[PDB]
Amino acid sequence: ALSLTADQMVSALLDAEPPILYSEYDPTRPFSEASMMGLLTNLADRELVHMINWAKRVPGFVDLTLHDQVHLLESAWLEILMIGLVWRSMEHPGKLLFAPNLLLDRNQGKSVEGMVEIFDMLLATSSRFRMMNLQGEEFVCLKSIILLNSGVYTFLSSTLKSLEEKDHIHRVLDKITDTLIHLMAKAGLTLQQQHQRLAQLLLILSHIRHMSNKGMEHLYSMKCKNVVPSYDLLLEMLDAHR
Amino acid sequence: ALSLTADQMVSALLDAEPPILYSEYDPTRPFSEASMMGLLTNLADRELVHMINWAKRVPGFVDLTLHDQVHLLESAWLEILMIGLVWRSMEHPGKLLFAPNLLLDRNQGKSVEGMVEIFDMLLATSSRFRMMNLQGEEFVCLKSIILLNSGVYTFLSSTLKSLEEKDHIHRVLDKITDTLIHLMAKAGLTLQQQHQRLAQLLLILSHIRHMSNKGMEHLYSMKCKNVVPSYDLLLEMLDAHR
Ligand SMILES: CC(C)CN1[C@H](c2ccc(/C=C/C(=O)O)cc2)c2ccc(O)cc2C[C@H]1C
Ligand SMILES: CC(C)CN1[C@H](c2ccc(/C=C/C(=O)O)cc2)c2ccc(O)cc2C[C@H]1C
Repeated sequence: ALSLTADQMVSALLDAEPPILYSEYDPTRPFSEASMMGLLTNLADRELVHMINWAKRVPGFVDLTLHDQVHLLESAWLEILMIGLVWRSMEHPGKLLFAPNLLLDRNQGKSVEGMVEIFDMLLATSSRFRMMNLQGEEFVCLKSIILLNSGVYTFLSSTLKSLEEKDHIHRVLDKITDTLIHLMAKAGLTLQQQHQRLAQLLLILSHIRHMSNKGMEHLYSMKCKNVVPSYDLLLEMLDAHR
Repeated sequence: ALSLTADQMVSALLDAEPPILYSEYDPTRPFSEASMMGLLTNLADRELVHMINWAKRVPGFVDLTLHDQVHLLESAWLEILMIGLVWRSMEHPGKLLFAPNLLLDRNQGKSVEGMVEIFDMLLATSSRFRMMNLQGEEFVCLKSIILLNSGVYTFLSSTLKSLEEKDHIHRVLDKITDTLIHLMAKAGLTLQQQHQRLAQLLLILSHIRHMSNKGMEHLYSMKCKNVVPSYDLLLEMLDAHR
């Protein structure tokens, strides 16, 4: 992973991309009946399985301990769903493309208490992606940065292994930074523009964290064992045999 | 503000720095009695007043509308308190320097339910600042970035004025990015190191957002009118006469 060139990093990440999933509802049946939160939860459930497979294909990620892999995914999974959603929605002003068969506006979010506020923040992020003209190659870099960065400050351990793990994570993040800069330099941007755009992109990740926190508050308020993937479920999914 | 050189931006920010405040408790009296949350709340109350004055001195900030100034401070105030705390604590491993007369360890945080988790995240951030050898000039740049960036995606308005306000904010943020790079180039870092360090610094701001969200959850759970500064209080403090 640390021996990869920028071009090789980009190719690895593009190759790792998960598929765009469809919502599971009967399109011949009335929409009034189906539960929006039910549809959204089922979609998120299925997306998480593909996210596990994607994660294992991000350079450097499988170099980490299983425990640390689980910690990183536990911290990042909702941010990763959200940046994916915002990316898919970028060319659909005023709408969130949850799936190709589930394109929702802010008014449709009003059916669930607290959801319109979340819809609005996500729509504003999609708007920002449009204003910056975010590219696919940049998007995959950002998504990988979220995976590696979101949980790296909360390991709460300074065993020798943990010190080594944190060092490796920051080395991989540095490679992704190099890659973003390389993509921008290729696009013809000046050195000033390169640094400015790097900062603009990384600063949006703070807003994505914020959205995830507001989202997790909503989910935890549901007070449900079938909501939020547990440590054990994530561990089970990541702890694969050969 | 947009005509400022990097050196002039740095000088303005260093000059704008608020003072380090002391905790209000009788040092001749027993510590067992005073309320940790009481002490922390009183400190935060007084720090916020100085934060208002600091904010007005960040280049570009008073160019914005009063409403937008209030929105930005409403979004950022706890992040700003937290980055200040982490900076003050950087050279005190295992401790949080709330004030020069109030240096607390994680065990002291245990007196309040939910506080040790917050103490731990803040201590880990201070640790990271140490690992990176964060400089004072870099710190003031980051704090100003938090002020301008934290609320810029949640204006939820596309009046002509709001479009102009968001454009100006991003122009000022670009200047601060230029300034950070200039500070790093001065320090002798290579172009690769410059971009890498810029990214490392901006990525910590996502963790600071996370901490603020966990903090605001704690404060809102207190269910108290004397906790969390209202829109009106912030408006009153910012809406100064001449
Ligand atoms: C309140 C927010 C968290 C709602 N989010 C849903 C979403 C809905 C339910 C879950 C529940 C998952 C679970 O219970 O395991 C997760 C996300 C969702 C679903 C798929 C997706 O691409 C993105 C998002 C982001 C927001 C809308
Ligand atoms: C649960 C966290 C939010 C606790 N934080 C306190 C803090 C305590 C009380 C308030 C309440 C303010 C209010 O009620 O207006 C704010 C921050 C604090 C105080 C001063 C300061 O430098 C930083 C911090 C950050 C964390 C420890």
